[PDB]
Amino acid sequence: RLEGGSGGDSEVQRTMLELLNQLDGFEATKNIKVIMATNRIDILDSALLR
Amino acid sequence: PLVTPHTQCRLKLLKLERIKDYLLMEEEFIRNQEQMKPLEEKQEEERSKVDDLRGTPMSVGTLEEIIDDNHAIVSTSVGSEHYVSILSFVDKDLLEPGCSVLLNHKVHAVIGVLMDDTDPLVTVMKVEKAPQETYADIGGLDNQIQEIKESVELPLTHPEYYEEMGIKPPKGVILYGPPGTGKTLLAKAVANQTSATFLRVVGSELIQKYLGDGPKLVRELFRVAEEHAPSIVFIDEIDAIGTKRYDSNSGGEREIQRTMLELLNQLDGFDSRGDVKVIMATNRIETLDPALIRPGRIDRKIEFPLPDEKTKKRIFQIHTSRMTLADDVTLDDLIMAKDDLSGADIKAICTEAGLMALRERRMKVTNEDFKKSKENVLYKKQEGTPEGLYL
Amino acid sequence: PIRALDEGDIALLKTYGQSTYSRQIKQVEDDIQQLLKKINELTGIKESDTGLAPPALWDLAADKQTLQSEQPLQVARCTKIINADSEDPKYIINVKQFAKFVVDLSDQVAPTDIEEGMRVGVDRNKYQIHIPLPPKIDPTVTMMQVEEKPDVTYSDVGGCKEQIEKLREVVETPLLHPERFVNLGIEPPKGVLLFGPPGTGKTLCARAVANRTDACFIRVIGSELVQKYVGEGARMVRELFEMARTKKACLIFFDEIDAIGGARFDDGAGGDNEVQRTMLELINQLDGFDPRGNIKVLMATNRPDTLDPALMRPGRLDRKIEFSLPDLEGRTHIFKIHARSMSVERDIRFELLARLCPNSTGAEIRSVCTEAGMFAIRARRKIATEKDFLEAVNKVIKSYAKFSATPRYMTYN
Amino acid sequence: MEEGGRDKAPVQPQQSPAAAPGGTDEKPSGKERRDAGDKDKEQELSEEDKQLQDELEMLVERLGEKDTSLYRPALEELRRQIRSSTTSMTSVPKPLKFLRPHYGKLKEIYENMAPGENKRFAADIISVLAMTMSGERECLKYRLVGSQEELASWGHEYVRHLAGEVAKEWQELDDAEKVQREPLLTLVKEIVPYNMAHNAEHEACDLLMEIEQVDMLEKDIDENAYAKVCLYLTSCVNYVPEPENSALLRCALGVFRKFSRFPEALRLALMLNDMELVEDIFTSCKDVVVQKQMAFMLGRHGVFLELSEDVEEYEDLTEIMSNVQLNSNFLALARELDIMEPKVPDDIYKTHLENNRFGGSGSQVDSARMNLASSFVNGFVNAAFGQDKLLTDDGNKWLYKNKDHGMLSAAASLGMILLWDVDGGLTQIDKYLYSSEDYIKSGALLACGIVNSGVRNECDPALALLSDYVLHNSNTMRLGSIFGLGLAYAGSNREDVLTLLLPVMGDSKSSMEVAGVTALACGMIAVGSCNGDVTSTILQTIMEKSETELKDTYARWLPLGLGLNHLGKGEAIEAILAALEVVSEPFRSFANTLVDVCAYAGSGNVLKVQQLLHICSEHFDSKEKEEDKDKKEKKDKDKKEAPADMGAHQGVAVLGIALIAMGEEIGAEMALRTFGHLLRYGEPTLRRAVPLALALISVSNPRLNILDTLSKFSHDADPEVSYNSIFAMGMVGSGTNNARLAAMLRQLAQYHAKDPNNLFMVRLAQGLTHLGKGTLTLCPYHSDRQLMSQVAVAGLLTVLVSFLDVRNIILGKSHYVLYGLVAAMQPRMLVTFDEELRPLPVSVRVGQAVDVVGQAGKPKTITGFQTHTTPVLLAHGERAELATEEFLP
Amino acid sequence: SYDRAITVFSPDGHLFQVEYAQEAVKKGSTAVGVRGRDIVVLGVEKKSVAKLQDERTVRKICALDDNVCMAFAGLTADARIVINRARVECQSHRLTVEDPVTVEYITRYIASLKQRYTQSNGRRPFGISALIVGFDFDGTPRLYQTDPSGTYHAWKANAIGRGAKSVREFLEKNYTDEAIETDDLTIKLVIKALLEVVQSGGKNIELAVMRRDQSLKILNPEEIEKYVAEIEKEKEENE
Ligand SMILES: Nc1ncnc2c1ncn2[C@@H]1O[C@H](COP(=O)(O)OP(=O)(O)OP(=O)(O)O)[C@@H](O)[C@H]1O
Ligand SMILES: Nc1ncnc2c1ncn2[C@@H]1O[C@H](COP(=O)(O)OP(=O)(O)OP(=O)(O)O)[C@@H](O)[C@H]1O
Ligand SMILES: [Mg+2]
Ligand SMILES: [Mg+2]
Repeated sequence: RLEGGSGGDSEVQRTMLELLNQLDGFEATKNIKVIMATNRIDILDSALLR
Repeated sequence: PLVTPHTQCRLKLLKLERIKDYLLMEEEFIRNQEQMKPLEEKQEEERSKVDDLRGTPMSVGTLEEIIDDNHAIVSTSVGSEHYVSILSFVDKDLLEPGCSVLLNHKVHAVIGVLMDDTDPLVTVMKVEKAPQETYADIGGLDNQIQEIKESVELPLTHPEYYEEMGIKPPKGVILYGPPGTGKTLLAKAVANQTSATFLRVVGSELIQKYLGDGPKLVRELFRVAEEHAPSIVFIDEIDAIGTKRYDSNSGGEREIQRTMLELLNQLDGFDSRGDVKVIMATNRIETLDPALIRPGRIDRKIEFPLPDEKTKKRIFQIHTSRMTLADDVTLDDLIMAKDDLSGADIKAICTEAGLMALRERRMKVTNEDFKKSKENVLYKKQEGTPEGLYL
Repeated sequence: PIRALDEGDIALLKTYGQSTYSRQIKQVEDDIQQLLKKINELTGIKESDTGLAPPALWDLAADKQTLQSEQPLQVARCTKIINADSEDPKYIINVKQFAKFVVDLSDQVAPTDIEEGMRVGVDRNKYQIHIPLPPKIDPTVTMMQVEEKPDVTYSDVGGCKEQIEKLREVVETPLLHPERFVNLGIEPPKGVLLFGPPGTGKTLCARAVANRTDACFIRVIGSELVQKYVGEGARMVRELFEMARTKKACLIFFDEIDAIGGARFDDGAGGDNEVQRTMLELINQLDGFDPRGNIKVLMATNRPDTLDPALMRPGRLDRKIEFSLPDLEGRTHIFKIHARSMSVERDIRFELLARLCPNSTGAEIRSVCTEAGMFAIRARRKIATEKDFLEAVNKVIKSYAKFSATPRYMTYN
Repeated sequence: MEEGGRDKAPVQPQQSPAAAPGGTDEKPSGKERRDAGDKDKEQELSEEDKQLQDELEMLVERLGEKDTSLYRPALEELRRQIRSSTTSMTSVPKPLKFLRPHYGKLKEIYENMAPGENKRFAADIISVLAMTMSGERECLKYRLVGSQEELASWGHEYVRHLAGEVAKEWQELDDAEKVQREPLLTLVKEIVPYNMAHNAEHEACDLLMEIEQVDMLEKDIDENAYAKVCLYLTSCVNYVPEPENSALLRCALGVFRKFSRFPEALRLALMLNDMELVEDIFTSCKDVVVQKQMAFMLGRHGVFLELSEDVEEYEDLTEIMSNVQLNSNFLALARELDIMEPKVPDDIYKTHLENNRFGGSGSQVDSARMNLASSFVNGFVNAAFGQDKLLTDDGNKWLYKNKDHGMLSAAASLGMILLWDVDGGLTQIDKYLYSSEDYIKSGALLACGIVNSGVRNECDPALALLSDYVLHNSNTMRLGSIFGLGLAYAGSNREDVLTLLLPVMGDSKSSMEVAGVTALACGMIAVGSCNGDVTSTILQTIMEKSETELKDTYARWLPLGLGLNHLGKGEAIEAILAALEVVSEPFRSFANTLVDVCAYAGSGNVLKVQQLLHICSEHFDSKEKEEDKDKKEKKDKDKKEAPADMGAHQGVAVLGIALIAMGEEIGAEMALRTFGHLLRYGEPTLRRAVPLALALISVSNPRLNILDTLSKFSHDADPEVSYNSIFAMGMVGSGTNNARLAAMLRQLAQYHAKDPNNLFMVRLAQGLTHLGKGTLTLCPYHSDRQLMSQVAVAGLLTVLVSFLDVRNIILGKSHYVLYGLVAAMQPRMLVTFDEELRPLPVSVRVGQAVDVVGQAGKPKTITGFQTHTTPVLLAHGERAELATEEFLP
Repeated sequence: SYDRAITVFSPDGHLFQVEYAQEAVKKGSTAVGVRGRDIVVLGVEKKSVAKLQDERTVRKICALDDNVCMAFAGLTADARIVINRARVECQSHRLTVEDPVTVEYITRYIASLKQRYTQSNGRRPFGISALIVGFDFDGTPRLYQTDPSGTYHAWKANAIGRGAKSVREFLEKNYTDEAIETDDLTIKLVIKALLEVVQSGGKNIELAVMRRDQSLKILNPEEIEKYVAEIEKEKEENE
């Protein structure tokens, strides 16, 4: 999540917040498991790394 | 919600069988209700010909104007407008230009009027189930539990205190702080113990692409909440709905920015609000639009800081409720030695230590599980910040 | 060297520890949740009954007259007429969605009242004119004519003794004394913008003049101007600036005109194109040929920097009333407004409270007045003390405005 | 998958028991010593409960199951030691050797011979060895034996002491929450002979502990909240001697064996009343044991404390009878003039002030029946010493103006003005008595029974109202004289004035409403004996009701005193008594459902609740027995108000959906009186569900049915914010919902919520859950409202002064002997703690903090601190004694 | 927004770069100090030796002159310049004026040297705060303190560092108006005050006292362990 202005991107974050919430929103899902695989560990956001 | 032994005791075997007794009897009584009905008259001839008077493929129309000589004007979906009559049994008292009606095909005549007319995107956001446990579930946040109760529960249960001073209760509440602290729990516990209805909004939910479809769904959102109960609306992750309202060079940026500017209007703009409460939550607060932070819109700002060495004990106590705990452990070993970690960290420690017992063929959980678990969970946050300059 | 699963060792787990009540308590919870379902589909009592009248009045109609109003009654449509020709009908009629026909008049018409541009009832088979119609009125401006008084008196807009004085000149005074402007030889301005910090009192001045207007007042919802179809929003502008000319001296209040157009650019070849067509149509019915006469326009915004210089020109928006923060005499009057109708101690002073709110708005002052009574419900009281307000100032302002300057304060005493 | 290389135990205990048939015969040492080497090592690999996976116990039986089938039976020459090595080693894996039909064969290894002292190799292990397996024996094997053959073989004989030492072992090893596993063991074993199990477990608990009694003690009463008829009959009398024999907490006798008074034997609690008179040491626990014995659950105890110690130890009796009653009057005299209340508020009527500008003008309402409700601006607010000289001038004019039934009503309101009074209550009546009218004296002298109600001292057992009764040749002198004295002596079960007022039933003077309230007057007195009352009522019932097929003045009043004379016992002999006594036509068999379920006040007897539905469910019933399905639903209202909220959520779930949804005459006429009977606390679930069917008046019916549901929608006491509903419905209720019929009613509903500020306990739950009837005084009113025509003439006897058992309110007073202490009490939302970590935090709402006479509220177990020890009974009960001790520095 | 300069003001009149220097003080180890009847005392916490270094070069308590002490916070680099400069001034004062240096005179030098060091651009201010304790000015015990803004100020009991708000609130309910005589009682007050350390290991306290006539007396971890024992002796009265 970068700043506002004409920098960063909003729409990349707009999609990311839905990934941040369909597995951790008001309704907790069951029997659905996710696997994420990438390098560059320190530059993905500290809200889905929790 | 009274399963209060919380363990394999015969009481919970006795209590749930009582619940089995009443629901089976409620089944069998309504089973006898549709059984022993010897009443048949089927309309007393009135509605039965009426159900044959109207066409069987009932269609949907839209009023434009009202020519009240029992011969009005309507509009179809394409805009084909027809000088139709009013085939009867409709009171001309709840039909307004904009209210959708029911039509025929052979003569297109007005038979009924369509009610409630909700677009099926807002009815998805209507919660029917109380998901989790009550305020006794979370592990001690009582200074800020008493804050949100002053604005949601207490004005609805007992509004006799406020008339003695003429003070309206606060409306808007922001939940903000570091992630993993308890923001989503505090909404679910309110939605559990309540009496009014409940609406959830997941962030980028009111965002579409048809340039007017964005702000139009926001009007219908507060319309449904106003027409129903004196209820509350929970809109979560409002960091994707506001950032300081700057003007720039992208054209899709504006239909983003315009929808988020009329939410400002519906909230605390023109004359009235009704009994609608709004609860909002982010992780970051400084990157928001200052037009939303002002009072009149939001009257409570609530910090959720990372825990202490005292209420953290309550976190470990609750998440180790129904697990076989060996007597060798001390809860204050991991609490006092390390002083940095969230409440969502503690749930991961309790699940990982339980996996370590099956990993080495055990049921009970000792200190050596928590020694390996407190390592394995915490190695996802970087090494440090600066060297010994300060002293 | 760590592996601890084999199918025989699975059968160790689910027999050790409460083998008596494990499934005995579980399937009771399982089939009752099945029974939560099986009650619901056994009820099935949804009952969306609508359309029907009370079944004690329509009995006369649905005996024979409803059957008498199926086959003789007509499903005729309404249209518009372009023109006519002499000695004959030769009527040229459009639909704007269907085709354009050239048809005949029927027998039940008088051939005089078939004037041009008239809505007329048209047959479905041979498309003959049967019934002429009254003209169409616009359906959504009727929705936004307010017809309702919001109850705010000018005695609640304290701290603004001069901003109301500027706003009294434009709106109220030509509508009640249209003499001294002519009898000296001046003309009143016709457009006033309101700009400043949020929560300062923009909506209050608009809400209070809707009380004391004695005139036509139109609230305009801003995002109704933005539509899905091309050119539809520009047509909504026109119907607003036609009916205002019909009656005399109607007031039009826009609000947050930042949304309906702030800047005209094109570098990436596209973007907010349809918004500009509605916004430029607003301009040409504001100034241009055919000046409007007695139509007064009020606008209000929070971000006045990002607006188009085509709207910044006087002749469209003439008076720039701005709202600032009340110095001290304003705020001491504001506390006496928002705390007169509450149970307080009858000996407290308010000037000490107006000190401790240096850079504050009228919304923030009212939040202190509401919060101080909330401390009285934290304790068990029914009147407010002095320390109730003093803790409320620290709760509202000092909990968010400063955290380094209060403990480490020793640079200033 | 790192198998192999270290599989010692899947090889050598795979081979040596496989070589056990190879070494049973022709190897006398290898049969024995390899068995003992197998036995101790398999015993050792199970005692740590930190390796559930045992390297033998699910490794050997893959061949060892077929081995043991050929080793234990087929040996056939089993020695005295080799059976103690086989069965000790092979009865261990048999819950996991065998699948779910193990339940018939936990014996084909074990009960060949149980080797010695099986806990000798099962002591330190909790349940993995045999203690879960022991519960598997007592679940299925003992129950099929002890279904009809309790007195039987080794499956009972050794199994008794086997279950004895196992039940000792639950409180031996760790003393964890497996204390409660002992009632899990004692009740599954011999369900109906629980006492035969419990008698050994009583004496074992007496020598078990004196600190680990109390959580098992509350475990019993939580299991005693609902059971079968016989289980609630058994485990409640097992509950009695544990604070009598093991400990001497013993101040939980009087009310918590009023638990056990009506089920087991009425004399048994009287023997426990004798056990009260045994443990007379010293005064403080004795004081509060007998505080409840007068006006908290029953009276009638003033005959057993005038024995040989009449100085101070037996002179508490009259102090209990009327002096602490008058000290409770000193609450409403001293303390409640201090907190809120001057003599006349009189302004809930004045709270209807803003209505006169709501829609133009006012002063349009001139209905004469509103003046009935005008008496309750004076009537309801003046309870607990609202004494009024010349503030009754609104009464004094309207008494001498019109409205003969309101002349009786305004005279009956004077008894509510001076309630719980004996000192000068008759002197207030006498100046307003001598008007020489029928209606004035019959309302005033009925109100004289209301003044001395709950006193039961010498005021007028036959002095005033018996002389009022023998004046009869006429109207309500005949009626209103028998009602007040039976109201005053409702707490007593005296036989004499019952036989004075039995020739009221035996007169056969055919005033029908007099004989109907005669059943109600005698019904309030007795709940037990005197079967001649049942004889006297049914004689005139067979004389009168057989020669008619008409109104419920027969039906709402005459079988009700029968049910009040047989209230509260689930023996189902009283149904065999009453229903076979009035075997008759179905309009007299309306009374079948009355005495059936009036004996069924509260328990879990769900088998009755299905016959409370399935016989007369709907049938659509074209206007013949529609009263009976209402009264069958009337008896669904009780047996729901005390399982303590377990069935209350189920009651509001069923009766919200089933009747008011898919009903007819059952739902849309009568089925809202559940909510007027279930609770009087108020909560917005049902408080908002009733205006779903009230704002929709559904005016097509005789709408006073739905407006009866308006009336006792405000049958919730403890004043609230509910004024928003009633005043706004009173605004639409002036013009519409016409004021000719219910202008009395809406303001009856308006003025009843704020009855006084205080004294709202009318809800039949004392201490924690016991009844304290109570029921005999309320239940006539909800039986009375069926349906119409008693809003004008006959129900005005009832609707004012039906329920008059309000016991006081608040648990604030201290009574340490001089009555000077206040407290530091700490009020909270009630307990949830059932079994959690020791010690358990009792409540959760720490915010409220008072010292003295503050309120009760809906769920409040108010505790105290500052080391005053609060030692009295440790439950509560609003006359705590509060000694003083601080030996903890 | 606008800070990035020590010469500019805020629109509400602030110097944020001066205020940010006080934020660097809160990263330091806490050090407390009280004055008494005759014996002044100051103690520091958070030693935290790292198994492989000599501990005589990490010292936080130094003496400027023969009868004045020093305890500081902040960062170690900027303290070394202020200490080495103040040793010159408290020695050059004695040369120009033959008296010994009062405890009040040396604190005005440190504050005024930090004063002019804040005014000119391109001069990063000192991010340290100091405690000056000395019973030097004619038998009178005194203790002052400093601030990165350059304001010398006098307290009677002081706490700084990471966690000063708890200790300063602790001493207000603990510093009796009864003067703590029998000076081991006054030393036990500091050990009770330093008992609320960030971890309270017990062996991480370096108390240094001064009996107003002798030189500095650095306490050993055997005498300080005896005072930690009697603090647990008074704690036995809770049961
Ligand atoms: N105070 C607490 N007591 C008990 N459990 C907690 C507490 N705080 C967090 N948890 C745990 O954290 C989880 C809830 O996450 P939380 O509500 O913190 O999400 P969030 O604050 O919305 O996070 P984000 O802001 O990243 O979306 C629950 O599973 C719960 O077990
Ligand atoms: N000068 C004032 N005197 C009294 N009350 C005030 C004043 N200014 C603001 N308030 C109070 O603050 C509340 C919010 O003000 P309002 O929303 O009208 O400000 P605004 O400038 O219209 O906000 P925005 O710029 O976001 O539209 C009002 O309800 C009013 O009670
Ligand atoms: Mg969240
Ligand atoms: Mg505004």
